[PDB]
Amino acid sequence: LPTIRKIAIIGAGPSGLVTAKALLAEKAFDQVTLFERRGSPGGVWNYTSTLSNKLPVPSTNPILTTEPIVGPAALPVYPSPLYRDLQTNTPIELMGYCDQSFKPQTLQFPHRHTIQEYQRIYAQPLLPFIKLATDVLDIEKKDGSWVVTYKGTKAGSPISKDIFDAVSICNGHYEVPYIPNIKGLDEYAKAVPGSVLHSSLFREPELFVGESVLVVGGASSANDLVRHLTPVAKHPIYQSLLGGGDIQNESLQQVPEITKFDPTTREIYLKGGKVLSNIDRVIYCTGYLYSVPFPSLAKLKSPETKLIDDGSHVHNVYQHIFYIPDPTLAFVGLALHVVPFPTSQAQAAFLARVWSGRLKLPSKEEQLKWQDELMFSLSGANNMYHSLDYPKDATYINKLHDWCKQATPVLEEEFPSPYWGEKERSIRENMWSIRAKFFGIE
Amino acid sequence: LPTIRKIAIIGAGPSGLVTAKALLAEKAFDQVTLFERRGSPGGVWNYTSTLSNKLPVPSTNPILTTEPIVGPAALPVYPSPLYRDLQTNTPIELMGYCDQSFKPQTLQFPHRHTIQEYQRIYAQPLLPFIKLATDVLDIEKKDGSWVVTYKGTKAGSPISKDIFDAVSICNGHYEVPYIPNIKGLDEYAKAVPGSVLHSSLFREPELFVGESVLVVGGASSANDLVRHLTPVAKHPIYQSLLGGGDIQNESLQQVPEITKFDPTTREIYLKGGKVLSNIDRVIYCTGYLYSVPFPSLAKLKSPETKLIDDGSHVHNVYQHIFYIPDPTLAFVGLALHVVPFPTSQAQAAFLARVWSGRLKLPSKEEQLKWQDELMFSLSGANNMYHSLDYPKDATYINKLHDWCKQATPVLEEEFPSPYWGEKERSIRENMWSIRAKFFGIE
Ligand SMILES: Cc1cc2nc3c(=O)[nH]c(=O)nc-3n(C[C@H](O)[C@H](O)[C@H](O)COP(=O)(O)OP(=O)(O)OC[C@H]3O[C@@H](n4cnc5c(N)ncnc54)[C@H](O)[C@@H]3O)c2cc1C
Ligand SMILES: Cc1cc2nc3c(=O)[nH]c(=O)nc-3n(C[C@H](O)[C@H](O)[C@H](O)COP(=O)(O)OP(=O)(O)OC[C@H]3O[C@@H](n4cnc5c(N)ncnc54)[C@H](O)[C@@H]3O)c2cc1C
Ligand SMILES: NC(=O)C1=CN([C@@H]2O[C@H](COP(=O)(O)OP(=O)(O)OC[C@H]3O[C@@H](n4cnc5c(N)ncnc54)[C@H](OP(=O)(O)O)[C@@H]3O)[C@@H](O)[C@H]2O)C=CC1
Ligand SMILES: NC(=O)C1=CN([C@@H]2O[C@H](COP(=O)(O)OP(=O)(O)OC[C@H]3O[C@@H](n4cnc5c(N)ncnc54)[C@H](OP(=O)(O)O)[C@@H]3O)[C@@H](O)[C@H]2O)C=CC1
Repeated sequence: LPTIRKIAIIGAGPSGLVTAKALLAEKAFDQVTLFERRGSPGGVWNYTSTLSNKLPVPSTNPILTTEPIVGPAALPVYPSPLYRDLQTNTPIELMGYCDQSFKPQTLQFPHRHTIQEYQRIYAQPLLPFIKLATDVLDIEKKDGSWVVTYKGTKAGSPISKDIFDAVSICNGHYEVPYIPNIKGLDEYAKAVPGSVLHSSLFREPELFVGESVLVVGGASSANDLVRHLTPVAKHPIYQSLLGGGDIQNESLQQVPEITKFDPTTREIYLKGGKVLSNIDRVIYCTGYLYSVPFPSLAKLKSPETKLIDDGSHVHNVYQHIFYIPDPTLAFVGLALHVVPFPTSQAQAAFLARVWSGRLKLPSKEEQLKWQDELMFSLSGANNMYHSLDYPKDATYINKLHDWCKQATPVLEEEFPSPYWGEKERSIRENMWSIRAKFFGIE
Repeated sequence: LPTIRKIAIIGAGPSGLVTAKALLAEKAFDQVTLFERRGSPGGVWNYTSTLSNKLPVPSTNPILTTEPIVGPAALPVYPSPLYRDLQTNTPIELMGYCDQSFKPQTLQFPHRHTIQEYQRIYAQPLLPFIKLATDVLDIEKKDGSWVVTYKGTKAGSPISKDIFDAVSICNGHYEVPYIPNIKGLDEYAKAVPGSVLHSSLFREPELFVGESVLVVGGASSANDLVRHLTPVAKHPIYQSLLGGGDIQNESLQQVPEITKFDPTTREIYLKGGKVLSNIDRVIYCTGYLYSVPFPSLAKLKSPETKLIDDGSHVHNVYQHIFYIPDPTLAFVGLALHVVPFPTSQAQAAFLARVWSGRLKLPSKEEQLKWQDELMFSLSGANNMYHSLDYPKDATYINKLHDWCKQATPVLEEEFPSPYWGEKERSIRENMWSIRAKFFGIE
């Protein structure tokens, strides 16, 4: 409904928060409301000693309902995947929003305390705009607007409904765990509670002292876990990569993917006949699934209207943002392999100028073309759909930055679009090396 | 056994940590070992979304065993009483150890994230000296040394024993809750789970939106809760003080102490015939009890040898530190109404120089005199035994600072003793006013 006045933002995490600030900066909307199931903003940067109560093993359904921990004495808690000693894998020179720097003397790859404090400070001015401890149940286009159904998170809260001209989903994509359905795993898991875990459950490494562990995966979660487990777990630590690996030392034994778990002998069979036994813990660091747990959106199955299928990505989103069929529905934060805060801010700035009419999206067919060209380049690798590994991310943000400058009319105060110059790009290109040197590794 | 070589430190919180650094700085001990049940150091500055599982109501037994939250997927968690939005009530100019300042741009009364990060940085170099996830079961003088019995915190850990020449208990005193045994309370509590809470269970204020609450107490926990509940709880918030209070506005109603809870009408009777009804939450902000949960120490009942009785304080500790009967047993962190970090450091510096022989304690009778004079001044108010409200704390720390200077011989590197000059004392005297202005209150 072009003239947009009332906007609903689903999620008060880093993406939702920056989206709110960008929208409010347009000085064109009458109502900007954020919905958050947690008692506080900041998304995953809400460290919780509390673990998810029921980890589905295996896990391939991207719809899976998130079950918070409830009690008569506390507000419902939604566990965050952050672990106790976590430090960022993104340097301070790049990871913050462009209009809020880190205090002087911050470590280049700070502890999560620093980022949680950063988010706390960022969210402060937006608290009166957020409906905290409120779980959005569903979203759907009814009549000429969007109807978002939500229920206060507390026991006994009534189910409510409100309508908006636009809805920005910033619900995050690191909540629903992804554990491949291997033959025998389920049984192997239910026979010994605690024998099979997912990275989202890791908190304190002292739990693994003396234990023989198998880390399954080969990305940041896997490599980080292997590192944190090295000084405590029984040597060597095993790591199952898809296509094996080369590292075969005393403390680390990279092996090929898993074929099946033998529940009786509790043996683990790896592609290539390789067999493992006496594994105390199997920790799945296999990532997550994208999720759109909203009935009216999840039922959409047709190629032209669907949003989610296998959870490898969110479909039909021009520039990973605007729902092609109806641009009054957008997403912020879907990007993979990026520096989160700056990337979501880049999208937010663009999103705001488009919903306030100060910018126009290309035609619908041209948007669909953009998608067709993307799918083609993916070569069937749909889980790479939202991946913007450098230099894609730098190009992407600078593209949005330049598009935003075209907005008219010019406002007295223009919400900033980040831009990565030669200096920034360089850091982003050697990011993992700069990180390795910081933690004295590799 | 005068020549002390092996020291055991119970607790790896702010007190235990500074005790360790002071001891190691004497370069006179062969072994300094810290025991900590939590998976990490920092004591209460380990924010836990997890609540204590079983809150005893009422609670007057200072022996009460602390039951951590266990699961097959995680290390046992010992809940900390810190709440989500907590900020310090001690200014940065005074609260840190004298040899570790806060980063520039830190708020005068920072969020707990800052303090948790501060403690993380402080504890780092001591990790190899700490036995993490290890619960000390008991402590006792057998033969010529102390035998500390401990059990790894994980399921299946074996009970172990080690002997030391000295033991420093830094187990903290804000764990065992204190809830007076009011008539009817127990029943009133068990009939409606969640109706009666203790400040140690407070985490997120959104749980109380729309609820009618009764805050019981009149110190920092009570005043802070009332403040945090004001913008969400049903107006007015009731506060039961011992002797009533004067504030009787729209949002706050101070009333006198409680006489009994009527389980049937669920009414609350306050001294003076005043009666309350329809109270959804009763939150006890009545403090904690001191605790020495070690069998061989708790059985000690005689006036000359006892350590704990009603939990109002720890008995027979010269200068609140050295166990008079046997100075090889000491305590750090017992002080009440002080700025914790500096005060424990002051004790630690003194403690180290005494256990390394570089300082001598006065005679046993003179120590007992010190105690007799203290008890006399208390006028039967035993829970004020360890209270060092300004100017007592300033005097105390400066006394220890000056005593420590007498140590001989002088070492190349002398672990520092904090000292509060005119400038520091002034801040400490107007501390609560400086705080009130900071949070724009009172
Ligand atoms: C273990 C781990 C480590 C990481 N380390 C880094 C790092 O070092 N650096 C970095 O830049 N990024 C890191 N990230 C990435 C992280 O995703 C981002 O920093 C940041 O959380 C981006 O958040 P968002 O708002 O998009 O998502 P989220 O932070 O996931 O926030 C989504 C929010 O929306 C809420 N929500 C969802 N659905 C609903 C609903 N239906 N109703 C109400 N509320 C809802 C959630 O409860 C949550 O608060 C890490 C992620 C993980 C999992
Ligand atoms: C809600 C709240 C707010 C506070 N706010 C402030 C503030 O703003 N500023 C300030 O200066 N102080 C504040 N304090 C005070 C706080 O006590 C100190 O900052 C600090 O925790 C001093 O700690 P410690 O080492 O003496 O005790 P603790 O921090 O309690 O640490 C004791 C440690 O020993 C461990 N332990 C105990 N018994 C055993 C055992 N048998 N075996 C193994 N491990 C054991 C514990 O698990 C714990 O880690 C606050 C306290 C509370 C409860
Ligand atoms: N220090 C920090 O701050 C940390 C940050 N993170 C962040 O958390 C987010 C999620 O990270 P992570 O959980 O690693 O997610 P990813 O999705 O990157 O990890 C999934 C990885 O597991 C691999 N995998 C999938 N199935 C198998 C299998 N059957 N056998 C072996 N490997 C398999 C994948 O292989 P393939 O590549 O072939 O698809 C991929 O490498 C990221 O943004 C990351 O940057 C995570 C940990 C720590
Ligand atoms: N913002 C922060 O950082 C916060 C810090 N804290 C810290 O936590 C520690 C513990 O604080 P807190 O829990 O307040 O502990 P305190 O022991 O100071 O509080 C106990 C208080 O409750 C009162 N009380 C006891 N029984 C009753 C009763 N039956 N009716 C009414 N009042 C009663 C006491 O009265 P009386 O004085 O007569 O004995 C006393 O004022 C402190 O070091 C404090 O500084 C706590 C909250 C917040």
